Amino acid sequence: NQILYPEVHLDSPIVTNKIVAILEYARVPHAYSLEDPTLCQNIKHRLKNGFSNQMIINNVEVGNVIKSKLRSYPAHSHIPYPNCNQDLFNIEDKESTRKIRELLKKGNSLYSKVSDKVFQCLRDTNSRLGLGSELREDIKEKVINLGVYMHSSQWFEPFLFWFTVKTEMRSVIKSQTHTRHTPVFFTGSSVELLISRDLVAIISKESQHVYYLTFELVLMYCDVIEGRLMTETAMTIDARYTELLGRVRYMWKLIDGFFPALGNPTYQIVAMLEPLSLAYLQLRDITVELRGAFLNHCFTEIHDVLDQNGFSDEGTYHELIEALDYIFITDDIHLTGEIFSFFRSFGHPRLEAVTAAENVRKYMNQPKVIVYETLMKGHAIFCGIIINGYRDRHGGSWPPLTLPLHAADTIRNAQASGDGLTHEQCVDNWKSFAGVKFGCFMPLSLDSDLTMYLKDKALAALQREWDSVYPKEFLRYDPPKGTGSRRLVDVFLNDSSFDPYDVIMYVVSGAYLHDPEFNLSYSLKEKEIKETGRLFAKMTYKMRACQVIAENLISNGIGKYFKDNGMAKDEHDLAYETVSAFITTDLKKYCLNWRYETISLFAQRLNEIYGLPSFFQWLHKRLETSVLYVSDPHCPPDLDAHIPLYKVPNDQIFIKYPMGGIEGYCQKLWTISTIPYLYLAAYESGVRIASLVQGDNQTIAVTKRVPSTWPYNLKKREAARVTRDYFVILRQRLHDIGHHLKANETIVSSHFFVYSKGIYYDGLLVSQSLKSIARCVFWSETIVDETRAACSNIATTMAKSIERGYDRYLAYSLNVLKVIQQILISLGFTINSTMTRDVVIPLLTNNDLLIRMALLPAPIGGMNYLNMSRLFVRNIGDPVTSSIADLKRMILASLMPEETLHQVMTQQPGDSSFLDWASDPYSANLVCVQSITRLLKNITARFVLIHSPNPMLKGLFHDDSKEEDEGLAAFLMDRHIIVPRAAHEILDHSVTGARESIAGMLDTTKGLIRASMRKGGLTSRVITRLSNYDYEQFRAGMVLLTGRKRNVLIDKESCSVQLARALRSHMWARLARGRPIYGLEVPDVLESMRGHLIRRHETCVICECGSVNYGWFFVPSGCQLDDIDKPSRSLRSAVRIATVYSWAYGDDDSSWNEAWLLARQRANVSLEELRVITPISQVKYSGTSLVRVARYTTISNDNLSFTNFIYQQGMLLGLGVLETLFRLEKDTGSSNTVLHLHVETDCCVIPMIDHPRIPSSRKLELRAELCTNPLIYDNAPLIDR
Amino acid sequence: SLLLLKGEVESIKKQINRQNISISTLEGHLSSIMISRGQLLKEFQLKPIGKKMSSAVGFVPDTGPASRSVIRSIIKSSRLEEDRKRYLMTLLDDIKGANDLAKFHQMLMKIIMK
Amino acid sequence: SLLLLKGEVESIKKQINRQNISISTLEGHLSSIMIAIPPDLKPIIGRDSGRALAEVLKKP
Amino acid sequence: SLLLLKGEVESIKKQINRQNISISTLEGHLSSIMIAIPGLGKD
Amino acid sequence: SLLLLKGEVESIKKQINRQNISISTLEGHLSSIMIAIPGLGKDPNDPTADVEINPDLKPI
Ligand SMILES: Cn1nc(C(F)(F)F)cc1C(=O)Nc1ccc(S(=O)(=O)N2CCCC[C@H]2CCN2CCOCC2)cc1
Repeated sequence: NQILYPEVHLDSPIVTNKIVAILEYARVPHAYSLEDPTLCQNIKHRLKNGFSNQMIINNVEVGNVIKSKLRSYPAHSHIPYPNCNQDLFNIEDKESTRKIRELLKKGNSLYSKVSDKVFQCLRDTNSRLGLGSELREDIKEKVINLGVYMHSSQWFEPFLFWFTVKTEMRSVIKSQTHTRHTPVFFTGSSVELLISRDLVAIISKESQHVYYLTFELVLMYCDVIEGRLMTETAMTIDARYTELLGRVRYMWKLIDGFFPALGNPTYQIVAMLEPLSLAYLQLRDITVELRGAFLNHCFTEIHDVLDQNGFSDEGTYHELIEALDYIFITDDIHLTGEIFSFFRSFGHPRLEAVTAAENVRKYMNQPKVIVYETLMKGHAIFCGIIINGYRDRHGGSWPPLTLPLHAADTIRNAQASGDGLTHEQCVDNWKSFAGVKFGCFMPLSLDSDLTMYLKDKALAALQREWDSVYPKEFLRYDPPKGTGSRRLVDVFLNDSSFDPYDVIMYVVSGAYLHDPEFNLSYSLKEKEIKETGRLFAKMTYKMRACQVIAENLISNGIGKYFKDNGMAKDEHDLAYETVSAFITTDLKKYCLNWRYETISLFAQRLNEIYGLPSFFQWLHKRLETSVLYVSDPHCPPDLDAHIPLYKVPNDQIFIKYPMGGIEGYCQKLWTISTIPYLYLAAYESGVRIASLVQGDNQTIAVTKRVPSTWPYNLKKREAARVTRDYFVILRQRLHDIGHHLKANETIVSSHFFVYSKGIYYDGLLVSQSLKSIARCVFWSETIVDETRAACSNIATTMAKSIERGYDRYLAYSLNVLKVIQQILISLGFTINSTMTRDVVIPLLTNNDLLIRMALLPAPIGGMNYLNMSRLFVRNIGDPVTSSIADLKRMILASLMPEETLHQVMTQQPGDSSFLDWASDPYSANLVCVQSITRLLKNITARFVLIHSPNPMLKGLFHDDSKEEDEGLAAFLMDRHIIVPRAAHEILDHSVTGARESIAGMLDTTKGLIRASMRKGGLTSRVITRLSNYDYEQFRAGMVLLTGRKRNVLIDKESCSVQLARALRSHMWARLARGRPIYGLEVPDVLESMRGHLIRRHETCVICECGSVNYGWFFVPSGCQLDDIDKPSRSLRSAVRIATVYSWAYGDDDSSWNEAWLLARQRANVSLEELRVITPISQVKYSGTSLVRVARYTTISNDNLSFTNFIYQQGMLLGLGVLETLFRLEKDTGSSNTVLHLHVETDCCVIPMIDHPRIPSSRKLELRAELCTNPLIYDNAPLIDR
Repeated sequence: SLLLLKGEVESIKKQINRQNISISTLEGHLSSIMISRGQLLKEFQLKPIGKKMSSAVGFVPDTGPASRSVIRSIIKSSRLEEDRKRYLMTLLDDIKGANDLAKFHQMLMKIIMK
Repeated sequence: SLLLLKGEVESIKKQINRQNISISTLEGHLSSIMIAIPPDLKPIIGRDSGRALAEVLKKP
Repeated sequence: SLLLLKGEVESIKKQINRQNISISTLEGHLSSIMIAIPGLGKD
Repeated sequence: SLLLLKGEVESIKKQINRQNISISTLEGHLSSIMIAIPGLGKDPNDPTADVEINPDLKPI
């Protein structure tokens, strides 16, 4: 309670045993069956002895009420969770959902009053850019009747039902945290509903079906139905997805028809949705032998799933294949990847720990046979890559190593002459690398960084109290009390004596193999479709610290040698030419296949390079002697008494003696060990290999040289032939070390591969445009229900939808509608008890106040976080200037009154200091516009970092830090000319910026906030201030949109830049005192630019008017858009401080004196060395839908009179215009297109001051002593230039 | 000259004696570590892919229900004329033998290529 | 003085005879550990002393 | 007598050549070796 | 005839230089096998700890 709220969205797995435990302490009959009956036996044993507490009571009474209601319905039957989805995805009740229905009807009225003016604003914006005749007729009716289309969906009444149930359940939890009365069933027309703290009972009156749900199930149902509602509305309203809609709705029927009969295995079919789509994409391959390679495996898997579950008929399988052929077959390439957006539209399966334990136990206890020559050839290639990297970064000199006596003459002469090695020389002379021994040439710099420990990871309990995680209610005995801490940063920040070299000696000394308190546990992942479930591991403090230190030592050192030959991003975009094909596979179970013998030689070589005895062999030697178990609170062990972990059976939840690896924990080591075998198969196949890992996928690009006079299909078929030969050789070589490449699961293709931004198809991007639309959901994941963060999330999701190909104007309209509905939910349907009538009743009775609050931009005091210039380009320069331009566009189209502009300029200023201005240079000093969560995290992180006795934080954090930050900000900014951005950069690169970075990387979450609240880190005044912040910002908006002050200097049809200057002068008038503010304002993108479309003999009207400042775009005719064509960090910070100070505040001896005094705190340099070392004073369209036109266009800027920001955003806006013109057309038809984008910046000018030698008025206090901590200070910077 | 040859033979005897100590040390290590068609591996080999079986390298029609569905999906996803696609589905319903399915698959590939 | 090398050459012959016994013992150990591969005749070794050999090899 | 010693030296040359072949075939069997890994750690 | 033995003695030296490289190959194979497989050292101290130690560590 208090400042904390119950969670809004699902962030935890669904466990059957929780539901079973609630229904057994409630004594309600149910139809669940457990694979392990241990929990029910423990419940029966506890109830036989008469055990009770405060939690068993208040579910007996709820169960009594459920039984008394079920006496009224004689033929009742309980339906389990996977079998009731079709009943619960389509559920409605009129009487239970009256209040939210009235609120959304009011929201429909508020949007309908201004829909036509929103359309006129968008139409004027479209007509300004030159597309005045290209606006479709359906766009007007879809913008005006948006709420009618939203209320007409099939998911609207289930959305109302699940939103009502979720809100009442969160209210019950928030009220019961403070604490009572017995729950009472509420009788509707169709259902009867009981909502309790932990159980929700729904009885259908007609079918007499009974459903029991927990809190997590309610959250999951609300998320699924709201996502379906949003994406169905978006598909119905946009024309581009219309036929796509006709498939997706069918899918939404078909899988739901499988849920009453199949049950929990249905998600396995849902788990086939991500392979099958790619398989259907493989049906469009130019190599006709590769058409049905993956589809055969997918259909065999679907037939096996139907056969094992008792549904073994030929007709059912044939009808399912016909249904999938209807869903997945399409002709548009860009809509093949939209089914990817609908993976989480069916919910998540229920999980048990024993099934995942068996899945891990099957692979981690398997004998293997490994041949020696393949391992030694991979070791030789690995050594060759290390030698070539050291020659590359030390001028052709070999690393310190001793070749054996039996080495070949080629390797000996290569060492003597300092020559490199190819892969062929390493494979042919692998016996010369059998007895090599490296030297130490990699430093261990662990004192310079702190980022590895401040990442929050959970810790397992101690071994002797390994039963401390299970509650007493679910055990047949009394578990031991848990005394160990639960978080990494809690142990790390309270460590009075911490040394990373002692953490290294924990492994090197060998005490890690014999310590008594080492433990490791598994936990189920939150939101996945796999029915067995996936696990993540937690272990104790010291071994986790050793793991992160080892990963960082691999990352900062030898791993940079191996990053050069591979490519981190986009596969480097894949007479003779180079032709390539792709192999994609998954790496889910590859960690379980690793052994000590495979990784041992590579770990010895890394031990010799890093000079650490027996360090990198730590994982297998620790795990082969330790017992693993899967820890869930409702899944107890089958033990009648407390025993240690070495006495438990190898059954149920326990894995006794694993031989294998954990997911993660050696990722860079396994990658660096993986690449030599890829190069070995490349050498045996005679091809070239590029590699890329992405998510859970491995992608290998096979490249061969081909004559350029050949046709395209012959080149592609030759590439596919050498690719499948490489696949056979690679499969044999990976089986030689025992990793099971599994050719059934692997996709071999010539066009597409899967990466982060979508699917790459021969230079085309297939994106998931509707995936972010399903995340446009009321409220956000914050500890306090905040309206502004929710509106910012809505704007971010709609903008991310626009970047993947969705229509701009419909996304803007959906943003306005969702902001209106979010404001009405935040005022009228909330669990916040601080919502008093003094702000609720004036807002809810005044409609125009709500509409003007929804439409006003957020940088000037409103709630709209989506600017119109954001609809076309990612980067808007000045938020205030863009907000004023947007407001003037709303006034011009009669969307907003003119007086609101006056109400912007006569707004009451806030109270902020120079430090707040330097932290946020573009802020306009508004009232109560910050976030509660960010402020609470900053206060909590600062409190813990001051009160940490850790020796690494020796002198960075102290009680007088904030006074020092305020003094530095007042020194930088209180001058005769105020430059906020230069002060922001200098403050960011200083000690204050380092402290803010260290506090920012520390994620407090809920646990550290509760810890600081119990310890008294947060006083009661901060709690009462942040508990009423939403109420105060609604009051601030209400006062802003009410005041009657007017000035005659304010006028429309004036420059937005000058209005921004006037607003920044007025709102910052206490600190500035009339002094000028420089460097923040830029021209608006949409205001300064006008577009025109020109044919051959057509003349441009803007050029006839006399404007000659324009950019020129050309699109040729007859091109198919769908079809395929044819030093230290502190030293760098000190240099940055010196160059920004010298460039901003002038160049003189006093200026360099102050610059040296500021830069001396980061590095130990003199004034002369600092003066010497400092310097003295093709658009990127990939990754978006903008590529689809931009591969054919030509851009010239010869008529642009050269300011730079305008020069890139003009080309970006021109590409956006050309994308919007050809959005619904398959082909640029029969005529060339010329786009003129004219810039009108005769206004928007600033009197330039250049470098006017701005002096300092204050005195620079600095500090009594310099902090010599290696985190921020460089004692020996040396010279590099 | 023969006295000069005698000293070289003396140097050989020291080098032979140094080698036999070295082999004896490796004899001690290799005897403890290492310890004739006695036994066989119980199917720890990878299964080699044949021309009959389908894999990632290519699709070959075989066995029962899945291959017919894959061939029908190749007919549906192709760019052929709809009457020709219906006639090919009729011939696919006529075809029952596995070698006849392979012959039909090759013929369909030749139609799609041309 | 040249006829004094008779005992030196015989001293060499005992060293090579000692070497030939050590090679024959090494050839005996590597011939014992060979298994057939379903007649490749490749040797196989284990972790502690052939502990996986009961798990992997076929029971005769 | 020195001519009698030449027959013994050539006997050494044949004997070294026989040991070098048996060492070479010893390397061939050792280079083609395989490693068996157990399923579980013992303790 | 006795001066013809100098070519034979030099031929012995080439055979010995061929022999000890082949022994060094056997040393390289035995070193790689016995360290990648745990427990075959028979306590000589751990061969994985046969690295040199000065990576600016020096805690002891
Ligand atoms: C021997 N060989 N050959 C091949 C190939 F087939 F490509 F040739 C591949 C391999 C091999 O083993 N790859 C490999 C390499 C690394 C890992 S991983 O487990 O560490 N990692 C990547 C995969 C998915 C899991 C992820 C862990 C990430 N965590 C930590 C961070 O947050 C999210 C979860 C797993 C497998």
